[PDB]
Amino acid sequence: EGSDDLLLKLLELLVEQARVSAEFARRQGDEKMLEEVARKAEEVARKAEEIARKARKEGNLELALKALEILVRAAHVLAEIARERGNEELLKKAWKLAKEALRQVKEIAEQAQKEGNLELAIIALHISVRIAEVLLETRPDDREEIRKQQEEFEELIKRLEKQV
Amino acid sequence: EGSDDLLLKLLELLVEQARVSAEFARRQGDEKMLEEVARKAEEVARKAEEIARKARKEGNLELALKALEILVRAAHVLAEIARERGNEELLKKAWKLAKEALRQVKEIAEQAQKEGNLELAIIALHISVRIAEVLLETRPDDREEIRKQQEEFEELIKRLEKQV
Amino acid sequence: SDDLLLKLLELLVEQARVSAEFARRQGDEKMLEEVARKAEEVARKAEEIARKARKEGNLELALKALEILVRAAHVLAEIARERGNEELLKKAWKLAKEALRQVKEIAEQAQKEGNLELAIIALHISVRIAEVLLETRPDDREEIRKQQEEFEELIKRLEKQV
Repeated sequence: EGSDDLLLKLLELLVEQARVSAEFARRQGDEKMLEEVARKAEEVARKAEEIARKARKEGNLELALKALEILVRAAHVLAEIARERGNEELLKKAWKLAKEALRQVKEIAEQAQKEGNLELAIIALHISVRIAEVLLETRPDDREEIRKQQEEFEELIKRLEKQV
Repeated sequence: EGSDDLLLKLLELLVEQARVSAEFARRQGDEKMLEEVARKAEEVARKAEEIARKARKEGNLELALKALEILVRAAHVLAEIARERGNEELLKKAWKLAKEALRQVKEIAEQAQKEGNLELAIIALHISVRIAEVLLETRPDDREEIRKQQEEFEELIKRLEKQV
Repeated sequence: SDDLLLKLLELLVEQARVSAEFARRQGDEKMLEEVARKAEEVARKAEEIARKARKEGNLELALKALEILVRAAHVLAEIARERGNEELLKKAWKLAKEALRQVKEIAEQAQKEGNLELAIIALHISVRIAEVLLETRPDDREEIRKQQEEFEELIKRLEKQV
């Protein structure tokens, strides 16, 4: 929908602005602004999850991956803010978002690969790469969640290789 | 204008090459190359600024935003060169370029939504976030200029949210 | 087609960089060796596609494959420089050297023929190669000089042709 594509573009801008605003707040020792920026990233991740959920349910796999790319970017910014704050609760929140994204991206990737949409499955696998980067930043000692991305990536890329 | 579009692509290449050339010049202790790269980045910023003004005059807002993106990238490269060589005056010139780009981006961003062109208003806000990053690298203690960018960002994006 | 295969090789390059970070975190030197070999394999397949695409005169496709060859060499250099592995840092330098020779040739051909868009893409890859040369052989003043003369001489020609 034209309304949801516009909303996702604005959500991405809020994520970019939150990243720079957190850098300034960290330099100033403004922990209150750091908490407001963190809540901004959480709010964007919540809305992006909404859109990806409705899009995947209504069959729009392309809109779902656009919303998931923003969800992952918001979780990455939230993990950065958690590092700036030295706050493990914010780090746990970003890790939960990365898990939610990995499960949805995996489902969309299998759906696109089953239907033979190679480009859509490639875009999904690209987001799962960015998800693994967030997992490394948040909880790198949870080898189960990281191996799950590596297995789902390895099992699918070999299938896509056969169809080319 | 296809000619001005290709010209900006060439200016984009000169900025990217200036960035890497500055890294080598710093490694070899070649202050002669470090000075040549710095003014090369300055000449690109002025040329991108000229194209931006002419594009804005002709009513081509998309071309003006492409030129300003080059101007900001040139200012960032200048800031990286300056903070490397420890030159406060080169940092000041890069700050000045960022402040001028911010003023032009804010004008285009309102003119874009005044014509109902939400996509160009979104691109302008993208550039303003890149400008805020340059302000962080040049004068982080100029709290008024960054607060000015955040207020303009919030005011405009809230207007665009009302169109979803 | 070669377009879809290149998109797959690029995905393998992205996963290799993240898999190498986890391998270093876990201290698995055997996994680091496997990731480096997969990056080396992607670089070789990209060079194959570049040579084929150039033989048919499909310069657009050749530059897409050379872009991936440079990204593969860039990932290799990061693994080598992080581990301090001088051996892998030399193999990445050889891939960058090979890419710059092919990129410069396509950049000259495109500029002579007037394909301004393809010449710009080639010059963009040349900048990415100079970055890899910084990571692998920073003290080699000559290769970077030649990259800089080739770059500025080709830019000047394109400014006139635009």
